[PDB]
Amino acid sequence: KHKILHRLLQ
Amino acid sequence: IEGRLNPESADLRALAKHLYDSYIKSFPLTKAKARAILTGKTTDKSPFVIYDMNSLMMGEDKIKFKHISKEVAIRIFQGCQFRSVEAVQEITEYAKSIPGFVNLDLNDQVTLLKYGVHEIIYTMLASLMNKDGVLISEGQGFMTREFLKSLRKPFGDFMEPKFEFAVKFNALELDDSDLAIFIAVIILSGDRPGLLNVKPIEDIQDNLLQALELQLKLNHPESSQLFAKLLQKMTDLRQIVTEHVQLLQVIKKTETDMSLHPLLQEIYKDLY
Ligand SMILES: O=C(Nc1ccc(Oc2ncccn2)cc1C(=O)O)c1ccc(Cl)cc1Cl
Repeated sequence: KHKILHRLLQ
Repeated sequence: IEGRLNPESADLRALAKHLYDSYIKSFPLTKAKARAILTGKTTDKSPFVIYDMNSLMMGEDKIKFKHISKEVAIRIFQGCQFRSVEAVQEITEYAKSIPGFVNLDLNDQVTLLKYGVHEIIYTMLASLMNKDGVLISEGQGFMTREFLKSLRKPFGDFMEPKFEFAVKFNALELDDSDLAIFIAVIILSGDRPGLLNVKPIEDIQDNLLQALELQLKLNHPESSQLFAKLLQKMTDLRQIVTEHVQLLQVIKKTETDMSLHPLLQEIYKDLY
């Protein structure tokens, strides 16, 4: 999934 | 190909300039400031020096460190790591401002970051280094290449390869104007494992490679073939990261009580 990197892209 | 003024050229230059400004806005210590500190050109700062266990303590008291009892190697490891999760956030902000990047499919942006982050880290680390050591703590300490080699079995072989690269890299005498484009080139790499839609990646990239060629022509009369030495550098790096990941395997299974930061585990995840 990569939840954190995802959340960083906002 | 060639040596006439391109009619795309002002764009290229507008692009270069766009990235150079976001670069300084996302990267608090640039190469210029860093060379300044190691030049004793600016006075305000003079970094404390860490050359032995004795001066470790001394400096760990005169520098406000944002990690920090546990053992030295680890304390140092802890802090390379914190600076590291910090450079992730700064790399993400910069990425996001490369024209074209935010309209890529988000799935793919995640991949391009996961693979580029450590590559970038390593080139930004070169700015902070000579063959003697690294500026640490936003330019407030100087830590010694030899003292780092002095730490115990796993830990004192983790910076050497990055110093090994820095010496070779710094020999191109690149500056912040060259580096801001290099970095957007790195990030925007269509060779990444797992990219679902690569064409629009490759597009943005050609354009950055144009921007880069042009930039190196204007900025560097001194060397006839720097653009290519740099293209070559992009390859060395992926091999350096592989070494980094592989090592980190050892450490992970040599130190109980570890815990790598969750952001870092994520990148490390299924990585080559
Ligand atoms: O290795 C780095 N920094 C640190 C490493 C260890 C450390 O740990 C610290 N140093 C000496 C003694 C005790 N603790 C602190 C830092 C830092 O930047 O502050 C580092 C990591 C990534 C990047 Cl981009 C830059 C740096 Cl300078």
